[PDB]
Amino acid sequence: GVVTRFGKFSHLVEPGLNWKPTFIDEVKPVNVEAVRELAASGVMLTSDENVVR
Amino acid sequence: PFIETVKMLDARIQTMDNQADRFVTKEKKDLIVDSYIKWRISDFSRYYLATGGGDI
Amino acid sequence: GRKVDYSTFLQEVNNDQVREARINGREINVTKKDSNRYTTYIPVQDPKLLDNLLTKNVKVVGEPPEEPSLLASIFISWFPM
Amino acid sequence: GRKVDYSTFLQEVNNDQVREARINGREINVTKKDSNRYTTYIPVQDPKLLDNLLTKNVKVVGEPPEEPSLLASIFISWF
Amino acid sequence: GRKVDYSTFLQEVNNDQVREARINGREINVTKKDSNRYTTYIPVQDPKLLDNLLTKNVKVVGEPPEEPSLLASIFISWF
Amino acid sequence: KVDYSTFLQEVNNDQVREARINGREINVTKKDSNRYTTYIPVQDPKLLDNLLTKNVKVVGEPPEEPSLLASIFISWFP
Amino acid sequence: GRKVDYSTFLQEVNNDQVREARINGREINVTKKDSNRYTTYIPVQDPKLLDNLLTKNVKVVGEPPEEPSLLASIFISWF
Amino acid sequence: GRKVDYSTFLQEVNNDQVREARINGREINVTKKDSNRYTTYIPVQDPKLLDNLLTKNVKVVGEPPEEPSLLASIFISWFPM
Repeated sequence: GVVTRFGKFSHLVEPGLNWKPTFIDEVKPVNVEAVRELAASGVMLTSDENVVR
Repeated sequence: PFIETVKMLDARIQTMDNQADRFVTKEKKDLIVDSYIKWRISDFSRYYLATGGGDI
Repeated sequence: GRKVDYSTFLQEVNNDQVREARINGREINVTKKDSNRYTTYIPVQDPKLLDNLLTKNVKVVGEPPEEPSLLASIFISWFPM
Repeated sequence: GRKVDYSTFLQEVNNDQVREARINGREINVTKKDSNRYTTYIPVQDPKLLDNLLTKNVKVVGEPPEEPSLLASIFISWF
Repeated sequence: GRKVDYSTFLQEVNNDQVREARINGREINVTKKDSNRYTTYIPVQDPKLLDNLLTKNVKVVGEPPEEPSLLASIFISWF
Repeated sequence: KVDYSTFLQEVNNDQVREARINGREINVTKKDSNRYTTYIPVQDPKLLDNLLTKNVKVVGEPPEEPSLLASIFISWFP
Repeated sequence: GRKVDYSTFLQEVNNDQVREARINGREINVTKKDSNRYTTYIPVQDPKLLDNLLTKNVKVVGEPPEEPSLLASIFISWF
Repeated sequence: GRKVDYSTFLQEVNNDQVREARINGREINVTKKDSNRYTTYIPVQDPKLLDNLLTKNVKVVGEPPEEPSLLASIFISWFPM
């Protein structure tokens, strides 16, 4: 995670429960660590004037 | 006290199971097979330098 | 906290985008394959819903009921006492 | 407000002039395609509603259940 | 309140003689095309009822959600 | 006081005159004026279908709810 | 009063060795041809139970729902 | 033991690997052939479940309903006196 001081690049926060008191400092929560997927498809021409999926 | 953290790194043998995936033989015939592989971490240093996330 | 539309959720899950669904009553916490989070609400009982999920390899989850604790229940009941 | 009939509602849904549908219990908060608005009530349990809604791209909304606050309830249970 | 039986209601619908009805609970109060007004009562849950109604092009009306207002009741129970 | 399955057997051969139903019970009104009581074991989807197949007159009637005056009684008599 | 599994109960009924089936709530008090008796519970609501009974030609016995009791309320609220 | 998703449970049963099952409203205890145990929750009402279980010849049981004793209710409500 990352936390900021009046919208400033600041110490990126270590995982878990961190237990530090700051109010003027704001934390943007999510930077998930996994493996993602984003699929694609369509119909495209060929060099020899054909169509495939 | 609050400026350090540790991550586990499993050392037991691990598995991975594929799914059906196409091939073609020599004589232009198409088969469908499956397989599983047994893997174990060899040296406990280069793993974290190369992987870097310790995620399997 | 983006609350989405039922129709949009069905369209997108049939478009093969979704990976997990935690159902508890009528709220569903959908998590896509792109790791984003949100919630959705079923309109009514949809006899075909459970099928439509499982037949496309989405990983479903069930959640237990919140039983009112007997001690605190009799406390608040006996709080007037 | 403007109250319409569930039946006639079924027919104009068959005639494709509606966009948005919001459902709570039995009510149907509507706004159709041409910005007109109206209201009707789900008579009884229906098997085939959501099919007729979804197959023709009728856009739908549900809204959460209203859970009463416990502290106010116990406080009024005092007196 | 002259009651025409649910079954007889079904056959007379088969005879296509009713104009409309407004549905509440399992009580069916109904207005039929010969200007007559009566009522009947639903025996048990009937799936096919609405389907047959739709096939008959008959008009059907829901009734707004009946509700016992929980304002007087609480304090009169404390009265 | 009579068997359900026998009741179905009996409705197959069309000796029922009228079907007067209320709640989970049916009092039997057949051709030969014999009367009795039958109990529904569990929800049956076909019962209505079976009866409607054989043109029997089938009536149900609204409930007899407990009187509110007695409700107030039970509320304050103790 | 021995408990016997639902699966075994189906294993018996589908092979027609039972006559007496007592239905109440979701309990079944079972009696076969040997006057031997036991009890079992139906785990869920099943549409195919009664059909399975009727087809294999086994007789039924069902009885009235338990009228509620007042006496507990009598004592607790009245004393 | 590890509580498991419903989809995993169905993939498992479809391979004839669950031995005994207990049903309580929507909570289930499961025992595999390999003598392990865990718990599962049925998200939404399912008509096709039970037959699917039966066809793959799995041992299915039920449990008694827990009726609270009226004397216990009298005790709790009499706690003022």
